[PDB]
Amino acid sequence: SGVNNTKKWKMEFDTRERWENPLMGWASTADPLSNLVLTFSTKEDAVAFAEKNGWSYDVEERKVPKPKSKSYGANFSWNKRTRVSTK
Amino acid sequence: ALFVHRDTPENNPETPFDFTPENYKRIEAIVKNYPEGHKAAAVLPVLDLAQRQNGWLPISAMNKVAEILQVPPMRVYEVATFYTMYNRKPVGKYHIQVCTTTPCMLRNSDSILEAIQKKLGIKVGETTPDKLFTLIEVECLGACVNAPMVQINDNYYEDLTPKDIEEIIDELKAGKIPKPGPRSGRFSCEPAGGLTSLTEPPKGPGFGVQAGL
Amino acid sequence: KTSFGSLKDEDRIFTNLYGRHDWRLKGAQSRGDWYKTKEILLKGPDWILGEVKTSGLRGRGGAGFPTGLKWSFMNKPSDGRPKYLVVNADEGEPGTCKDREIIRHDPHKLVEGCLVGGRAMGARAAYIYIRGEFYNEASNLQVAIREAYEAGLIGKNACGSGYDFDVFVVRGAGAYICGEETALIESIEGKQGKPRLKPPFPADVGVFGCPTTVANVETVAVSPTICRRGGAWFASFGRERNSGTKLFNISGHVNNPCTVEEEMSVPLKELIEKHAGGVTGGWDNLLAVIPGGSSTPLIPKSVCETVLMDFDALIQAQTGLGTAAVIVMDRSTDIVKAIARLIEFYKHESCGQCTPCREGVDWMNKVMARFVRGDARPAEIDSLWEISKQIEGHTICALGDGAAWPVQGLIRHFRPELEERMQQFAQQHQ
Ligand SMILES: Cc1cc2nc3c(=O)[nH]c(=O)nc-3n(C[C@H](O)[C@H](O)[C@H](O)COP(=O)(O)O)c2cc1C
Ligand code: SF4
Ligand code: FES
Repeated sequence: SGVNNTKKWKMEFDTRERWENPLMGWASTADPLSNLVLTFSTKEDAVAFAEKNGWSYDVEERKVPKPKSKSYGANFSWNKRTRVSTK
Repeated sequence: ALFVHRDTPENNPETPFDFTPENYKRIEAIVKNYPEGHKAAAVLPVLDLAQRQNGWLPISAMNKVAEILQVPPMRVYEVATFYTMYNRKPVGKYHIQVCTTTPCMLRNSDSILEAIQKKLGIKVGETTPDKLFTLIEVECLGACVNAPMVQINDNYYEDLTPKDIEEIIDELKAGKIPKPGPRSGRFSCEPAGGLTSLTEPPKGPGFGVQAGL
Repeated sequence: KTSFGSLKDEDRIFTNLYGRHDWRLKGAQSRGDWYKTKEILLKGPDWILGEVKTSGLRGRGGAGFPTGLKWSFMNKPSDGRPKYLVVNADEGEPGTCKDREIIRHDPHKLVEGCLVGGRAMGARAAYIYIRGEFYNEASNLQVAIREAYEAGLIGKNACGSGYDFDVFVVRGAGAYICGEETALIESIEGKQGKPRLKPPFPADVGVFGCPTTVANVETVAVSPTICRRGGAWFASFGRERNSGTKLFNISGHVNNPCTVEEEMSVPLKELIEKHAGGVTGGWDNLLAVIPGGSSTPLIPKSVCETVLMDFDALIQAQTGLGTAAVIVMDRSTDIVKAIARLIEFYKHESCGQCTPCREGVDWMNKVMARFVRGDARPAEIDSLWEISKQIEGHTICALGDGAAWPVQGLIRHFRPELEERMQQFAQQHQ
């Protein structure tokens, strides 16, 4: 339920091939950016960093939970379906 | 003592249960005490009625209550396991319930529980092989000034001594149904050795009524 | 006044407390019940709430809220939902058996109280919730209610006032927690007896989600008399803010355990000696008293010498009036075991809904069981004190508080006894 990992903007790159090492079965790669993840305060900072480095990019808008209407009393409604059958 | 059900040949969904036609008439009266649209309020009395007819509640009896009142079986299962008066396994003809909370303990409810076990030969929580008695300890029964006391089925037997509760059990074996109430000499909760109050004849209608009425 | 007690029979309300007169309607009417009830109903809810407020009456169920103000929460315009009075006859507090006598010996006082009380709140019906073990008392009450219906005292045109009122008896199924007011409502609705959080408050969202007031049997049963004899008459008994008479249960180690009606603010020592026949073995054989049922902390003999039995005085003694269930323990009692058995009671009665009481009361029970044997270290006493303070004030309902207070009373007043038992166990097992 924690939301502290949804504060900052992240930049990551497209995933590329990983294959099994013949000797051990370990996961091998030839992608130097496979682990590179950058952190930004705003999408504007992220976009500015991407542009000056020549990277084509996709921006995804921030998803925020919409405000909910919560009422403990609706659990016991006289005539509404919100009446709970157990606690 | 478990709160999970396992099917057995004697307790499973195909165990036979059904309300008698007379008991169905009582259910209507029960269901009509609550507002229309809130029939689930009748689960406790209807479930208790099933136990009064059958002596206890097999899972089939719980399913029937859920079916009649149109509530999920789980909600009936929750009620049956929450309240301690519902017997989810068979009990004996006479369910002996000894109170052992502190006020009764202070007045030697231990000697009562000991006497019953010695007479019946069983331990707490057990049923006799003849299946006439089941013995359990219970919390305060609301008769503390009449301690030590027991409840057998629907009746309170009060102010007990080891002699008193052995006569009560002997009467139950003999088939006689003993009278409930204190066995010490007083009739209810009045102090022993004579009333310290309410000795004068009571005032009649209108006594002390204020002006204006 | 300076001295309270020696209540006279004329001033007793529950005049058939011992069942030595007829409890059925004819007896009740000849004792002054159901008298000028129509006149009271036609004075209106505001007048009734006036007399209850003036009387200084406070809830007799244990919490002791001022009844007049509490009942006035329902005196508001209707919004469409029906309004209900729920009468609490669960009577679960150990040492408390006062409501049992009203139901079976003075049932018509309760029925009239429901009608008069229900009128003040604009209620359409009263649901009397009686604990399932009180089967014979419930049947007595049911017979009394039939008589009132047959006489036209309740139901359509109750007493001829033009007010329609119903009285229903619903039985419990064995659960001390169902005496808590919101857990009582949840039980009537057919769920597990688990208390609700507040808000909403029952006067806004109650039984079936409708405006409701939960009132104790004794509180409701005295309302007809207060309206007849006046609030000024009731307020003339007891100390200020502690008015009226009160039913007392005296059990434990007394010569004559009994239920008696006595003035509020009566000295505790006088009550035990005048009515209960004195402490077994003499007043000097006293060890401790639980003054208001198992939930109230115990007080030792020294405090009992002068403490008065009313709400304010017992709060000064670091306990509470509670239900006025006096449980007496003499010097032969194993005090640690006695309190341990009460924690075992709360462990068996916790509804399990909320963490501090589900886990904490069970935790306190295991510690107390070791304290009885002395199988502990003194550092665990302050641990137990801190555990109890983590339960109190952090639970949904007051059962958690009721489990922590008896523990605190033991530690507060009998810490040396706990330490002696621990010291002795170590020697035998060193
Ligand atoms: C665990 C628990 C058990 C209770 N049992 C009862 C009871 O048996 N009878 C009662 O009147 N109040 C009982 N109460 C108190 C009620 O919640 C409530 O305060 C009372 O019914 C209010 O009525 P009154 O203002 O007339 O006292 C209990 C409270 C708790 C927390
Ligand atoms: S304090 Fe105990 S009885 Fe009260 S709601 Fe929490 S778990 Fe249930
Ligand atoms: S302690 Fe046994 S009836 Fe109350």
